[PDB]
Amino acid sequence: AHSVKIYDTCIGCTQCVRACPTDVLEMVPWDGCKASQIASAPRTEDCVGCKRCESACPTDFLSVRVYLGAETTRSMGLAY
Amino acid sequence: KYGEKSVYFDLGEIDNTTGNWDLYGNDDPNRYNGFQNKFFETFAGAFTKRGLLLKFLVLGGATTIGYLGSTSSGDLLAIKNGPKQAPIMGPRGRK
Amino acid sequence: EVKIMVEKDPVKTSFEKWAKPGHFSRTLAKGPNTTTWIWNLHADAHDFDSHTNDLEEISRKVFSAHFGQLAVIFIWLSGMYFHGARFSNYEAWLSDPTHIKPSAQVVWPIVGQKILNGDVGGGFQGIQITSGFFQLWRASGITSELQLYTTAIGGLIFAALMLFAGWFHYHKAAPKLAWFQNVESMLNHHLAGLLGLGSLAWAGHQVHVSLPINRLLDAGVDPKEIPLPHEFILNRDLLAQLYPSFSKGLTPFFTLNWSEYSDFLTFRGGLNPVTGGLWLTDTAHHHLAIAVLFLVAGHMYRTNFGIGHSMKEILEAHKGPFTGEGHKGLYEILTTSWHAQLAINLAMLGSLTIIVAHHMYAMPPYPYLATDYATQLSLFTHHMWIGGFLVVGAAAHAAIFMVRDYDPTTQYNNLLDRVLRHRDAIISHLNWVCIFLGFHSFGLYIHNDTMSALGRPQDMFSDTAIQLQPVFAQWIQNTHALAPSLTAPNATASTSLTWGGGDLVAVGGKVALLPIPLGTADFLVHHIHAFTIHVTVLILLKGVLFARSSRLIPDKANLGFRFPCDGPGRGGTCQVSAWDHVFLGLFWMYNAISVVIFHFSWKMQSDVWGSISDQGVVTHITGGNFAQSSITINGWLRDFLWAQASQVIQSYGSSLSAYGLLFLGAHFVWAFSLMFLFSGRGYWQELIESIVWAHNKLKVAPAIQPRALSIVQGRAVGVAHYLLGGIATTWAFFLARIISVG
Amino acid sequence: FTPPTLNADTPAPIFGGSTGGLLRKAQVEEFYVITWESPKEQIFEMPTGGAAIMRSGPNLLKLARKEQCLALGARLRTKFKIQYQFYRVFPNGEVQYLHPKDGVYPEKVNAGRTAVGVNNRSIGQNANPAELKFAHKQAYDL
Amino acid sequence: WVTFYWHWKHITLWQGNVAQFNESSTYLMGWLRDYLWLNSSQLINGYNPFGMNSLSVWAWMFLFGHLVWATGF
Amino acid sequence: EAWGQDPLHVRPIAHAIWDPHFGQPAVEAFTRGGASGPVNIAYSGVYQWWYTIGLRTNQDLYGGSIFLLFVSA
Amino acid sequence: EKYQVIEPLNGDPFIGGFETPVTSSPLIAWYLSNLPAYRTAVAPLLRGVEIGLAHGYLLVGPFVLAGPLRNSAVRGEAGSLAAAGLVTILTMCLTIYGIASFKEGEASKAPSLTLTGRQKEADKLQTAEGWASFTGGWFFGGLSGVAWAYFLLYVINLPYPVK
Amino acid sequence: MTASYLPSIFVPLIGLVFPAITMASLFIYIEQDE
Ligand code: CLA
Ligand code: CLA
Ligand code: CLA
Ligand code: CLA
Ligand code: CLA
Ligand code: CLA
Ligand code: CLA
Repeated sequence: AHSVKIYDTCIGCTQCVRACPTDVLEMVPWDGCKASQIASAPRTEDCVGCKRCESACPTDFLSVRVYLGAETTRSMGLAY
Repeated sequence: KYGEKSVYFDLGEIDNTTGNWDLYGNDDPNRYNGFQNKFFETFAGAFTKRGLLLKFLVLGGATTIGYLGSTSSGDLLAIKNGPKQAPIMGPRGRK
Repeated sequence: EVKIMVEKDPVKTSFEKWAKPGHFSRTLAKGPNTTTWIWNLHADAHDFDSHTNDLEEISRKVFSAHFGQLAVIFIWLSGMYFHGARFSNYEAWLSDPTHIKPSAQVVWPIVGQKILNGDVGGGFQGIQITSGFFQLWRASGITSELQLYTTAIGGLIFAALMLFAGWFHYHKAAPKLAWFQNVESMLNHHLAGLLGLGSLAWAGHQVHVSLPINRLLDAGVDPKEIPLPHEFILNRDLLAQLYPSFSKGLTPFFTLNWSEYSDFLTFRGGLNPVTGGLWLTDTAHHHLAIAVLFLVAGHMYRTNFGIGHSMKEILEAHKGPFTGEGHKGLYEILTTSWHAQLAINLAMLGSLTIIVAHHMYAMPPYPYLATDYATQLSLFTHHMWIGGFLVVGAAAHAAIFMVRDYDPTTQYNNLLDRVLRHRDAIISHLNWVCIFLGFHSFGLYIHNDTMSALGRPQDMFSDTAIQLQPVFAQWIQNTHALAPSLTAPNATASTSLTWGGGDLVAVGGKVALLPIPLGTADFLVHHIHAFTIHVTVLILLKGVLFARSSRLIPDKANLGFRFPCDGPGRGGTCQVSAWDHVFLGLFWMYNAISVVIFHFSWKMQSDVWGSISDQGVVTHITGGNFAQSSITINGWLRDFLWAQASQVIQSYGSSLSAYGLLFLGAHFVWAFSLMFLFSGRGYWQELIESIVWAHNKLKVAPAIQPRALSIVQGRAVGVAHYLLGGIATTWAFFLARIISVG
Repeated sequence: FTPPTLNADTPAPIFGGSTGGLLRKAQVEEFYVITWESPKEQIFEMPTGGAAIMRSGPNLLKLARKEQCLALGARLRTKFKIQYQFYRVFPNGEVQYLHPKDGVYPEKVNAGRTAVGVNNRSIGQNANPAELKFAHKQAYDL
Repeated sequence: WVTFYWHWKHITLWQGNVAQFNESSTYLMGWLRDYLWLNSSQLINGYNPFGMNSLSVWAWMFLFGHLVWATGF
Repeated sequence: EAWGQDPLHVRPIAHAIWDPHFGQPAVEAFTRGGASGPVNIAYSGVYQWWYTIGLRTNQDLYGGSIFLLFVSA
Repeated sequence: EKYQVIEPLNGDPFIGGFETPVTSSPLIAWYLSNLPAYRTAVAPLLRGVEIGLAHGYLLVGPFVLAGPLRNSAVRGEAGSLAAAGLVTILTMCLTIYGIASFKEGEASKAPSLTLTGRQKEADKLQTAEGWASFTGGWFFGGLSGVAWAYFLLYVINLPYPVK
Repeated sequence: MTASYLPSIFVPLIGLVFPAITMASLFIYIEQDE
């Protein structure tokens, strides 16, 4: 499906996980920020490409990036 | 069970669970009585698919339309009737 | 219990919040970080629901805003009456209404615009007005400019009164929520006291003022020596010599011998041959009857004296097997949501305005209105556009209610829930009917185009070809033409000269009305109208029904009512919000109303409007080419758009040159809208970044950061400019054409 | 954490039917099943459009998309304070536990979770597409 | 714009009355009326209720282009 | 050939028309350039260009067409 | 607690459908169950023959009364040939649809479960050879129906109001 | 025109038959699963 990437600029605010409508992102332990956590995308095959996770990231430029592509059945959001 | 209670999910009956029903699919086998002629006369189409039926259709459409367009008379088709009045002639004397 | 409930001094009258622009909302009250804030300040000013969750405060704001609108309308009407009093040739038009063009606007001699002061007649120069105010004042019995002045002064007084009322009911004595929720009392008062009593009062005016003055005017009496209305009221012998039944003097009313009032309470129908308008006796009887009907109907609902109807109990009692609880929970919807009421009232007002547009040309209610073709066309087009806009607004506010005010807990297995639950079937069938109508109307037009271009006129859809006669409309006209004979025996004429009978009213040397014929062209154009209306309804109803959720975005209610999209995912979610559905329904309403007004204009200029000679030969403005030219799209392009636009483009150097100027300017505004409609937002944001670099190089970059318009704002600007340009182009074209040929 | 199994004896909410529901995709490709525990009979809004009453106890609802499952679960969590979990069901009878992969919601950081897709550099430190010409890989994949 | 200018300049040159262009091209109403409205009279009469001529194909293509333009809209 | 014999009073012909959808008025409207049936009048300048470069008869054009078929092959 | 005519599809509220009088009335359901398309036990060839016969027979009329030669003496022949050509084109459509949709040797994927739950046999119309037989029968029946309509209308000249 | 029947032959083919074969072949090709 689409490709979702997380960068070291993340601050572990979890706001991208809460905005995801298909449960693609999750928070994992990390040691590069004060929050001691970082976002991750273990199940991007369920990603639809809404980039709501991108709109919720507060860093200057996005620590979470969605690149789109493939456009499989789950990606197109088809119920038929 | 699908209908024992208000449950509508059952792995043992997935067709019922997913709604894969046939609403009007009557399976009564006694419809016609005299149908030997229809089986006999239809051999070019049945069990042919791409080989015979498609080629026959292409040939009998190409030849049919070619014959119709080549053998049509003037009255039926106006393009083959041809002009009948004098040329109308254009401006600046150009013809 | 229905009682008066207010709060004393809820809001202090102070200018402190005037200095704070975005005080009404928490987000905008901080300040302008970016330029978007400014636009937001103007996009959330009247969204009172977004300011707070308190329904009482929202109701108070709505009441006071309505008072402000009433004050504005009073100012506008007072201005019209003032301009009739001073900058008008109303009295000259009274002396000769058939040869003097109405005018009530005079320009200043500054930049050569003084050419716009055309020779309208009566020793006057000014802009020729098409609002119909002259005919309305003629019907009201106004004969002097002093009466217009006193009306204007009263209008200013009433505007000040409404302004004070709004101030008082917001800042001094603000009604509580219980007061606003008394819908039964409100309906009783607005039916008996507003509509019924208003109709009764206007009937009184007509009986005592309009009928005698207008019948003296019809007799040829110079308006100067026509006695004043108070002389008719006081010297009742002067009124009785025009209508003898006044000598009876209210005895027939109370003895129930009402037939003795047949002198001035008639049921004639048709048109007055002298003026071409409706008989004012018929109008007076009409207004009296509807006043009685409304006063009776306003005694239906139970306020606090028992005897009446609880609308909640009426609604809860109406349910059936095909529905669930039926009309259960709708009383709470309509007594707790302002947007639902606004949707219903907007839809009804738009449909009512369309009815007004259709009924005011078939029965011209004012003297010398039918023969004033410019006024007729302007009134029809104006009220058509107003109605269409109101209907689209009703759709918008239905969607807003569905998004924000809808509560699933209190709406289970009722009508709204069940409509939401088979929206797929509704939209499927509406889409199918839209496709079918589009094909079997516009494809018929394209068929006609092709056969005409192929030299096969016998294969077309016309009267001299394959005929599609509107037999049902023709039968309805036939039935209405014979109504006085058998179905309404107490009628002299039919409802309108448009039904039939061979009667032609010709005030002066023009034609007021005549039997309108329907043929293949009318069949085609009505089915085009049906196609456009169904497609508009499809867009709007699909927006309303899918506002909360859909198979694409199941949580569209959380997104809101006015949002751009949900992202490029699921293939792209552009314009999924109900606001965008309204945005497209505006375009489709534009097309529908445009085709409707074009059909009206061509049909009237072709088959109805014209001039009659002494012998009796009736010639028409266009020449009756609608029956054979409207069947072809090339016919519309040539015989209507090209032929009838010859006057707007040749109006330069004359008093109509302003119409040509605005014709071209409206073309410009439409083309300008095209880029807000076609372009995006990232491109303009990057261009703005380059311009901001240029400004920063010179230390002139503002602290309020320039931003491109939002996506929703881009769409709003595009649609606004698009509609303005198109509607103004048509306005200029019609006005120039109909002032030239009339 | 042992994933729970999908019980086939869980009653469904009281719903009167809707045109927004399972279609041919549910019977040829896949569908979803959400389960939650409720303390009382209350009305909620179906993600497909409409209203229903949830049972006073276990519930079992069939959906066509994962996004609808998340929408209903989010409403349940933030409105009724109800724990939920859903599964992906295939036409062959395969059931896959989906949302709480480790029993803890993704918003809360949990040990034992592996970092997938995490890049150890800033977003602006990506390689240019020109350097990766004719190589079947993307700049963000490095 | 380029082709509109070329075409109008050359119509008024070929007809021998260049004064029309010299007087009407300075304002846009002249462009609308003396070029677009004036020169489309024979185009829109390619086929009409009274018959058709050799310009019917160009009238049909004119309307066709209008339709495709609106579908692009 | 007819155009070359008289260029200033002969309209060039592009190709013949065989449209089964035409009516008789369309058949006789499009018969121009001294043709025996409906034809299109060329506006590509190929007649002038080929007359300038020395091509005179239809056999010259046929030879050129065959040669260009060979070149494309 | 009222009668509540309208019901969900087979009692399942989570399937995308409804039970309406239009859908499953005893008369409407009986009518739809006995249409040749829904007679699953009958061979696809005979169902195709019936469908093609009906469709060619109904198609002959519009071409005859609306065609370009409707004012000529060959109106009937022109309309009949137009109907036959449309039948042939639709035969090509059916052939290509069967080629694209069905592969030889695969089982039928048509619903084999009734509303009650009888679990009948799958319909063989949704197979490569089943669709081939259906297409051949439809071709034969369409030509036969066009011929029969032409014979009744013109060769025999039965009295009909509009023709 | 040397052969007047030749347009009446060719135009129907390239107009109806060639599109029919082309679109049928392309539909069969783009619907293959392989
Ligand atoms: C001079 C008297 C006066 C004073 C000092 C106030 C003071 C206040 N009012 Mg009150 N009010 C008054 C008169 C007054 N009002 C009257 C006469 C009305 C009846 C209409 C109201 C109705 C009213 C409501 C309903 C509300 C207020 C509110 C407010 C507060 C903020 C208003 C503000 O800053 O917006 C200043 C806004 C403007 C100056 C815009 C004026 C727009 C006018 C009315 C319309 C003009 C239309 C124009 C002709 C057409 C434009 C287009 C044209 C150019 C082409 C503030 C306490 C608000 C409040 O308390 O906030 C919670 C609130 O909700 N007032
Ligand atoms: C932007 C809003 C707008 C504007 C600028 C106009 C402008 C105009 N209208 Mg239109 N109109 C509108 C909206 C608008 N209208 C809407 C929404 C309606 C539907 C209610 C109407 C219905 C209407 C009628 C029926 C008439 C006009 C007339 C006029 C002209 C004003 C002459 C006058 O003062 O007579 C003021 C109007 C009257 C004296 C007669 C009105 C009689 C109605 C039945 C009374 C209204 C009842 C009630 C208050 C409305 C709500 C009903 C609802 C509760 C069921 C002018 C062209 C008149 C006209 O064309 O004169 C030549 C005319 O007869 N309008
Ligand atoms: C016979 C009683 C009566 C009458 C005549 C009206 C008349 C009106 N009401 Mg209603 N109303 C009534 C009783 C009445 N109301 C009751 C009992 C309630 C409480 C349940 C309401 C609650 C109510 C609300 C909530 C709203 C109205 C609005 C309106 C106005 C709509 C605009 C319009 O078309 O008016 C056409 C007519 C005119 C514009 C004429 C000018 C108004 C004159 C002066 C009549 C005013 C009558 C008034 C009710 C008498 C009390 C005031 C007095 C103390 C001075 C209209 C003036 C709306 C509005 O615009 O508010 C301003 C609105 O939002 N009314
Ligand atoms: C009784 C009539 C009525 C009433 C009371 C309202 C009231 C409201 N509407 Mg509704 N609406 C109506 C009619 C009505 N509308 C109609 C007829 C339409 C169809 C066009 C709509 C379409 C509509 C939409 C699509 C939306 C609203 C919104 C709103 C809210 C206003 C918030 C806002 O931004 O406004 C502030 C005022 C403006 C933005 C107006 C600015 C000026 C406009 C855009 C252009 C003016 C054109 C002008 C005539 C051009 C010529 C002059 C020019 C040369 C200067 C408020 C609840 C909004 C809302 O509630 O959002 C949640 C919203 O999104 N309405
Ligand atoms: C002239 C321009 C134009 C045309 C032709 C259309 C056509 C259509 N629009 Mg669009 N639309 C346009 C402009 C146009 N729109 C613009 C500018 C907007 C912006 C506001 C929209 C916004 C819009 C929306 C929001 C919606 C539509 C809808 C529709 C459909 C109407 C119903 C239907 O499908 O059957 C009628 C179809 C036609 C009239 C198309 C022409 C068919 C002709 C008559 C026959 C030609 C076929 C012929 C045999 C040739 C075969 C070709 C073959 C050889 C290849 C149709 C697809 C609605 C829809 O989806 O349908 C319900 C819908 O919801 N349109
Ligand atoms: C560019 C290619 C092309 C060509 C050559 C034709 C040719 C024809 N069209 Mg047109 N047509 C075309 C494109 C074309 N069409 C397109 C793109 C459209 C859509 C806008 C139409 C829409 C159209 C309509 C709506 C109608 C025609 C009709 C006709 C026929 C004229 C009447 C006639 O022959 O007498 C009368 C006809 C006959 C005597 C015989 C017709 C039946 C023969 C047997 C057809 C051949 C069938 C054959 C088995 C299959 C061959 C094709 C297959 C391989 C795909 C003629 C055969 C008319 C007609 O008669 O339709 C049938 C008619 O009403 N056409
Ligand atoms: C690209 C060049 C070209 C073009 C646009 C046309 C166009 C046309 N030809 Mg002509 N033709 C050409 C080359 C061309 N021809 C050549 C080289 C020959 C010599 C064999 C002919 C011989 C010819 C005859 C004998 C007849 C036509 C006819 C026609 C007309 C109907 C179509 C038809 O039946 O085609 C038939 C075309 C052929 C049999 C020639 C084969 C196709 C050529 C080589 C081009 C194919 C490749 C080309 C690049 C297209 C690529 C497809 C796409 C990517 C664009 C139409 C006006 C008919 C006519 O006049 O009706 C009034 C007719 O009867 N053509």
